[PDB]
Amino acid sequence: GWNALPSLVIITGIWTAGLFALDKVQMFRENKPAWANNKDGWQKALYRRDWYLQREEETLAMAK
Amino acid sequence: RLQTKNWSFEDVHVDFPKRLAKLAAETGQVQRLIHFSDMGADENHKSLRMRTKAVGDKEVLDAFPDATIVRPGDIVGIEDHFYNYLIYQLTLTVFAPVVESGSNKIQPTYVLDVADAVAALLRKPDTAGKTLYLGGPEVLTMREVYDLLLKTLRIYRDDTVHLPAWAVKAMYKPFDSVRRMLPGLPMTSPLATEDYVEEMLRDKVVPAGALGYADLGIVPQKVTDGLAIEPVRHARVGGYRWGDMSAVAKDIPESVRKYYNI
Amino acid sequence: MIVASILILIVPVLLSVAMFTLAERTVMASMQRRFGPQVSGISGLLQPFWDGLKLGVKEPVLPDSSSAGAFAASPMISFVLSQVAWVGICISDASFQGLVIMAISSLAVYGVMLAGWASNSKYAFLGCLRSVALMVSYELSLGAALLSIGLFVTDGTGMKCLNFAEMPTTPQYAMLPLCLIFLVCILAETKRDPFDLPGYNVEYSSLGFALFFIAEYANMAVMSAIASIYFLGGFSALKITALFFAFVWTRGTLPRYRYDQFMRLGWKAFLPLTLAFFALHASVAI
Amino acid sequence: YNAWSPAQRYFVEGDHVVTAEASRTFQFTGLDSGSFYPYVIATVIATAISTVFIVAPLVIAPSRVDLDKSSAYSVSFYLVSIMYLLFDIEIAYLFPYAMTHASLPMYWTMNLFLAILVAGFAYEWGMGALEWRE
Amino acid sequence: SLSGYFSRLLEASGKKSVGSFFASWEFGKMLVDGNLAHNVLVRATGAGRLVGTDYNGNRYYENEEAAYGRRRWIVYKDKFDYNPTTIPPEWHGWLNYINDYNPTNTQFKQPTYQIEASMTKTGTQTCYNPKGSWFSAKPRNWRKYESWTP
Amino acid sequence: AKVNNFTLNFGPQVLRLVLEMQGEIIMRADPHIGLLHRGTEKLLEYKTYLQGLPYFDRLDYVSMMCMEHSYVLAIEQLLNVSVPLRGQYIRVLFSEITRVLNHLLAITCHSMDVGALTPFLWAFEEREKLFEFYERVSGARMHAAYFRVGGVSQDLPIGLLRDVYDWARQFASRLDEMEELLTGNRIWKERTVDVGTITAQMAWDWGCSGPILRASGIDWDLRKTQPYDAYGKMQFNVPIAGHGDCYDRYLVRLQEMRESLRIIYQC
Amino acid sequence: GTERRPGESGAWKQIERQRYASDWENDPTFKRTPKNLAEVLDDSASMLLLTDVWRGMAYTLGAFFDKKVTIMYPFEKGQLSPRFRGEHALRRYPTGEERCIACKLCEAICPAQAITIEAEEREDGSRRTTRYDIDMTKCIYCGFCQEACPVDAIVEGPNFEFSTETREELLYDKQKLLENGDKWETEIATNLRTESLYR
Amino acid sequence: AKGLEFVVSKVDNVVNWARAGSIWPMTFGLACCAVEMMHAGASRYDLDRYGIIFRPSPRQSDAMIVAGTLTNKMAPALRKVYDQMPEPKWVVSMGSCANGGGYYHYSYAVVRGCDRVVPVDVYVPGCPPTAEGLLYGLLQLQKKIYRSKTTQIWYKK
Ligand SMILES: COC1=C(OC)C(=O)C(C/C=C(\C)CC/C=C(\C)CC/C=C(\C)CC/C=C(\C)CCC=C(C)C)=C(C)C1=O
Ligand code: SF4
Ligand code: SF4
Ligand code: SF4
Repeated sequence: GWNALPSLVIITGIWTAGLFALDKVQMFRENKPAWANNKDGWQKALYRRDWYLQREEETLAMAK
Repeated sequence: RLQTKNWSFEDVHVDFPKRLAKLAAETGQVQRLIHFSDMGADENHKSLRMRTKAVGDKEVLDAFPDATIVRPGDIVGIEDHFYNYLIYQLTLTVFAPVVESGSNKIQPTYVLDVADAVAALLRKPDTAGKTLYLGGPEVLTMREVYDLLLKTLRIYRDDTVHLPAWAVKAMYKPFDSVRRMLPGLPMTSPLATEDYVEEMLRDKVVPAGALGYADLGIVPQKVTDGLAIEPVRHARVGGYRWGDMSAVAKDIPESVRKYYNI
Repeated sequence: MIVASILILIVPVLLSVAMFTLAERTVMASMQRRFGPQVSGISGLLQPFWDGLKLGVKEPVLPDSSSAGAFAASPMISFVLSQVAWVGICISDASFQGLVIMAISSLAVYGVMLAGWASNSKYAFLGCLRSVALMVSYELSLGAALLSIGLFVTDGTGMKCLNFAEMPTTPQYAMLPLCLIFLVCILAETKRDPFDLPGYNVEYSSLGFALFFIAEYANMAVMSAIASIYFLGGFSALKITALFFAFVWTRGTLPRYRYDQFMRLGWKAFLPLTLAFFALHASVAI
Repeated sequence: YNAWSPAQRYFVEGDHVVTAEASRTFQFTGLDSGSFYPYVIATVIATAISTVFIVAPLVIAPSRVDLDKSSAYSVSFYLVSIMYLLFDIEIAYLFPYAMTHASLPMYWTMNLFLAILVAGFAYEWGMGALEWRE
Repeated sequence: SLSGYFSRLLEASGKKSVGSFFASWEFGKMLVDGNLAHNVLVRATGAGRLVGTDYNGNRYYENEEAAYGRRRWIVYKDKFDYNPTTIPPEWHGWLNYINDYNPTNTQFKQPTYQIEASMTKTGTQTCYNPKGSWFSAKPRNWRKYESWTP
Repeated sequence: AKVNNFTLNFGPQVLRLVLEMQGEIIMRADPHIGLLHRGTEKLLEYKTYLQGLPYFDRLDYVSMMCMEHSYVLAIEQLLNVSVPLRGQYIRVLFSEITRVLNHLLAITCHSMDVGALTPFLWAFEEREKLFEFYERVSGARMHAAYFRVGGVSQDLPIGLLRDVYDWARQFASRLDEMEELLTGNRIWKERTVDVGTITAQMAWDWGCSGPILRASGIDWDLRKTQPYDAYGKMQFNVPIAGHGDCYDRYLVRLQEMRESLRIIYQC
Repeated sequence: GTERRPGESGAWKQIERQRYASDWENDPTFKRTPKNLAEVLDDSASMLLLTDVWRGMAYTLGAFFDKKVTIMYPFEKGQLSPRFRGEHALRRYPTGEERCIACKLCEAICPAQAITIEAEEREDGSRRTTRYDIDMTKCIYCGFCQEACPVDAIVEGPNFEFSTETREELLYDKQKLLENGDKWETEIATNLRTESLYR
Repeated sequence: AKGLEFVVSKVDNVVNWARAGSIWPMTFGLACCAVEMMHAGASRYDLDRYGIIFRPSPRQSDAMIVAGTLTNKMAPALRKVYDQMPEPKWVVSMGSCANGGGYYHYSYAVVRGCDRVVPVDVYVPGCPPTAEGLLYGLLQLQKKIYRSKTTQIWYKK
C-alpha cells in the first residue's frame, strides 16, 4: 500500500548514501579503485616493494 | 538524607516542620500531629542532619504543644535505606569501608512495627506531647550487622576493610564539596557522606527510661531472623531455592513427587 | 582512517535496522488490508526511534537469581558479531571472505545459549536448545552451498578464492535450486516464518532487548547481502530491499513448522540436496 | 607490526623509512594486504557501543525494588551437536579441494572421501536415527 | 491542479498563506502527529465538499464516491488537543452514520435548558465528583437521622 | 529404563495445563479450570426469568443468541407458549448469522495459533459487518438480549434484509480467498492431518457434539433430527468427513459456513 | 486441494502405517500413485519447486495492491443505529419539568442492581425523586431500564466515549444524569422519533 | 538557569512523545471484553497504527489491559504478572466486570473491581465497550502520559 512506500524508499536511499560515503572515504584512504581485490603472494610482494621504493624515492628527494 | 542545590537540611528538617505546626495549630480541628525524627537526633551532633532534626523537633514541640515526636532506629523493609545500601556496599564495589572497628551500637526495627506504632499512638491519648524511641529487641554493632549480612548472602569473601575515620572522610570529601550546584544524582549512596561517618562514631540506641514499644503494648519483631531477613535471602548467590527436597519426600503421596519431578 | 571507515559503516547499519523494522510492520499491514504505524511522526516515520527511546528510559530488570555477567554478555555478543560481520562484508579484502562470514555467523549461536543458561526460566532453557538446534542444523547446508559457490570463483591471476570483489556481476542462472535452498536457509537462521516456533529473551527488558532485535535485523541484512553477492550478481540497495520485501511477504502468507518437522526437513532434505549439487558441480567444473 | 631488518625493508637505508612505517596509515594496497586488522577494531568499537547501551538505563530510568520482579516468569540435541561437529570437519576438509583447479585423480579421491561420508550418513538414515520422534 | 491543492489546504487549516501555514506550530505538530498530518494534508485536500461548521469551529466534509463508512470526516479546530467530545449532538448522529441529518438540512428543536458541548474534564481536578467526595464544596454525611445536640 | 515422567506447567496466561512428557512425547494432560467461574448458576436463582436472560449472552460470548435460544425454549415449553411465524424466521436467520460469526473466529484463531496471521485479519472485517447487523436490531454489537420468551424483542428495521443480502452476495468470495491460503498448503496439512483423531465410539462415549461429531462420520444435526422454530422448513446439507482429523474438522467447519449462508439466503 | 499423501500426515502412527501397509490406497481421499512419466513430473513439480506456496503468495501480493478498510479515528467514525445503548441519561419535558415520577420500575427490573432511588413529595405536591444513582461500573448496558420506564425518563443515549481516570467519576448521581440529558436532548429526540414506530 | 530549564522541559516533551507513541500492552483476555480488544487490533481500527504492539512477556510490556472479569482464583496470578512489569507502567481497566464486578458483583467468586488488586490509570466503561470506545480510552491514557514532567521534577529536587 501507499503507507509502505516511504519506509521502503528510505531504506534504499539510506543504503545508497551510506555506500557512496563509505566508497569516497575508502577511496581517499587507498587511492585506487581496486583495493578490495584478491591478492596472492606475488601481488603482496609487488605492493610491498612499491611501498618501500616509494619511501626510498622520498628519502633521496630530500637530499638535493 | 543528602543535600542538594535546591534543598538544604534546614529547609526540610526545620523551616517546613515549623510552618506545618503553625498552620496545624491555626485550624483548630487538628487533634494530633505525628512528626518523625531519628533515634540519633541530637543538637550537639557533628552530623548536620541529626542536628537539624533535633532543632526541628524543638520547633514542632514549641508551635504545636500536643504534637508527638517519634524517633525510630534503622528501619528494615523491602524498599528500605538500611539493608539495601549495605548489600549494595557488600556487592557491586571493589571494597566496603567500615568506619573504625565497627563497634558502634544500633537498634534496628521493622517497618510494620512502626506502622502499628502510629495507630497505637492514635489510640492512646496520653502519648500526645511525648517523645518515643522505637527500637527492636536486639542491640547490635555494625560489625555484627555486616557479619549477619555476609552469612545470609552466602558470600565467602569478606570484602570489608576497617579504616580510620579521617581516611573515610578523605574519601567522601570530593563528593561532598560538589553536592551543591547539582540537582541530585541517581545511585548516590547516603552512606558516602561525612555525616554518616560522624553517625558511625556514636551509639544510636534507646535511652534509659524512655518511652518505647512496650508502653504502646507492642512486642517488636526480630530483625535478624524471620520475615524481615527474607528479602536479603533472595539476593544470595545462585538464588534462594529449596534444596534437594528428597529426605522429606519419602512418605509424601503419589502425585506430589511426580508433580515436583522428585 | 580505519576507525573512521568503520563508524561511517556503522551509521547506515543502525539507521537501516530501524527502517527495516518499520517497513516490516507496514508491509505486513498492507498485505492484511490495514495501514500500520502512521500516527507516530508524519507517515509513522518516527515509530522505531520512539521505540528505541522508550526502551532507553525503561527500567532494566536484573533478576537476583541469575549470573549477571553472562546475562549482560549475551545481547552484547549478538550485537558485536552482527557489526563485525558487516565490517567483513564491506571493509575487507581477504581471500576467504565468505568463509570469514560463515565463521562469524557460526559464532552467533552463543548469545542464544548464554541467554538460555543465564536466565532462570524453565522454558527459556527449553527453547534455547531448540533454537540452537535449528541454527546448527541449517549451518551445514549453508556451508555446502558455499562449497558449490566457490568451485567457480577465480580471480584474474587464476587463483580460486571467496573474495567478494572477484564474484561475477551476472545472476547465477545455473544454481537456481541452490539459490532457493540458500534463501530458505536464511529464513531458518533468523528464526523467521516458517521456523519461528522457538522465547530466549523472555527475561530481557529495555536496551538489552533492543540489542537483541538490532542484532537480529542486522544479521538478516548480512545474509541478504551475502545472497545477493553469491547469486544475484552483486551487492546493491535495490537487491537488499527486494529480498527484505520477499522475507516479509513469506512471513505474511505462511504458517510455521513443528520442531521435528523442520529438523527432518533440514537433515533429510536440504543437506543431501546441497551435497548432491556439490558433487554435480564438481563433476561439471573438471 | 613494523619491519625489524634491512632485508624486510627491501634494503632501503635511512631513518625516514623506519618512522614512515611506524606512523603509516593502514592501506590494503601498501603494506597491509589481506590484513584482518579492521576485524579487531570493529570488535573494540562495537563492544564500546553495546556497553554504552547496557550502562545508560541505569541512570535515566525509574526503578522500584520488588521481590516478585526479580523472579522467574532429550538426547536429540546430543545427536545434532555431534553430527554437526563431524559434518563441519568434513566440509572443512572439502574446502581445500574447491579452492584448487583439480585434476581427475583429485576428483576421484574427493569422491571416495564423500562416498565414505554419505555411506555413514545413509546408515544412520536407514536405522531411523534422523527421525526426530524422540 | 496544485493551486486547488493549496486553496484546499488554506481553507482547511484556517491560515491565510502558505508561509503562515508552514511557519506555524500547527505544522510543527503535524510533523510529529501523523494522524493530524494525514487528516489535514491528505483527506481534507482530496475529493469532497464542505458541509458545515459547528459552534466550536470544527469543519465537516463528505464524499459520496468514497467507500461506505468512510464518506464523512471532521477537521477539528483544536489542532493541539483534538477530542471527539467537542462534537455537538446535532453533528454526532451525522458523523457516526446514525442519521442523515445535520443543521445544514434539518432544523432541530432547541430546548431552553440545553447545555452546549465542550471538551471532557477528566484527569483534572474540576471533573465530576459525587456529593460525598473530598473535592466537593461541602461533603455530605448521609445519615438518615438527626442527632441530639444539648 | 525406569524413565520418570517430566512434567510441565503450561500457562497461567485462562487455561492452566499440567502436562507429562516422556521426552518429546506427551503421556498425560490435566486441564485445571475455574479461573473464569463466576457462579452464574447460583446468581440465576436470585433473578426473575427476564432478569436472568442477559446471563446467557455471557456464556459463549462468541455465539450469543444461540445461548439465549435454549433458555428461551425451555421457558416457553413449560409456559406452553407458541411463537408466531415471523419470529421463528427471525430466530433462525439470526441463529445462522451467529454460527457464521463463531466459525469465522474459530477457524482464524486456530490458524493464528498454528502460525498463519493473515486469515485472522481478513475474517474480522466480515465479523465487523455481522456485528453491525446485530447492532442495527438490538443496539448492542455482542450482548444483544434479542430473543425473548414468545418471540423476539423488536421488529427488524426497514432496510436490514437489503444489506444482509448484499453481504451474503460476497461472503462466498471471502470464504474462497480464505481457503487459498490454507486448504492446499503443505504446512497446514502437516500440522493438521491425523492430529488428535476421534472415532465414533469415542465421540459418543465422550459426549461429543457439533462439527467434531460430523468429522468422524456421524450424521447427527439437531436442526434436522429434533428441529426447533422453522428449521424443518430449511433446505441444507450436513457435511460429513471420516478421519476424525483436525484437517477434517476444518473442512467441515468451512462447509458449515456455506450451509449457514444457504439458510440465510432462504430466510 | 484436500487430497492426502503418504508422508504428509502430521502424526507418527499414520506415518508408520502408510510406509508399512497399502491400506491408504483403498481410501478415496488419498492421491493415487502416478502411472506414467508425465504424472511423475507433475507430482515432482508439486513437491519440489513448491507451487502451492506460490498461490497463497500471489493472493497476498494481490491484497498488497488492494484497498484498505481502516478508518482514521477520531477524525472518522464507525456506523451505529438509533437503537444503540450508550451512556444513561435523564430527560425533561419541553417545559423543563422532569419526566421521572419515582415509580421505581427501572430499579426493580435492573438485573445488576445498578440503580438506587429515594423519593418524597415535592413542596408543590408532585411525586419526584430525591436520589437517583446509577453505578456505571455495575451496569451491564442491557437497556431493560429504558424498556421499563413508562414516561421515557431514563434512556441510553448515543454516547460511547466517556472513559475517565478515576472510578469515582463513574458513580453518576441525579444531577449529572440530568446534565447528560440536557446535553444530548436533541439527538435523543431525533432517535426516538424513528424508534417510536417500532417500540 | 533559564536555558537549562528550557532544555529540561524539552527533554520531558521528547520523552513523553516517545512513551505515549510506543505503548506495548499485555493482554489479559479473561472474558467477553477480550473479543472487542481483538476487534480493536483488527484491520478496521488498527491499534498498530498508533504504535501499539501486543507483547507476550511482562518484561517488555509498558501497560496492562484488564479485559474481562477477575475471580478470586485469578487475582494472585494477575498481581504476580503485574509485579513483573518494569517501570514506568500503566493499567487500563476495560468493561464493567473489571471496573466494579459488573453483573457478577454479588457473587461468592468474583473480585469487585481490579482496583482492589492493582492500581488503575484509565477506566473504560461498557459491557462490552466498543472497540472505538477502547480507542478513546487509550487516547486518554496518551493524554495522561503527555502531562507528565519527569526531568523537570528531577531538576528541582
Ligand atoms: C513485528 O516486528 C517488530 C517487533 O517484534 C519483533 C518489535 O519488537 C518492534 C519494536 C522494537 C524496536 C523498534 C527495537 C529495535 C530498534 C531500535 C532500538 C532502533 C535502532 C536505532 C538507532 C540506534 C538509531 C536511533 C538513534 C539516533 C537517531 C540518535 C539520536 C541522538 C540524538 C538526537 C542526539 C518493531 C518495530 C517490529 O516491527
Ligand atoms: S441499562 Fe441495564 S444495567 Fe444499565 S441501568 Fe438500565 S437496567 Fe441497569
Ligand atoms: S426513570 Fe422512569 S422507570 Fe425509573 S423511576 Fe423514573 S419514571 Fe420510574
Ligand atoms: S464486562 Fe461484560 S462483555 Fe466485558 S467481560 Fe464482563 S460480562 Fe463480558
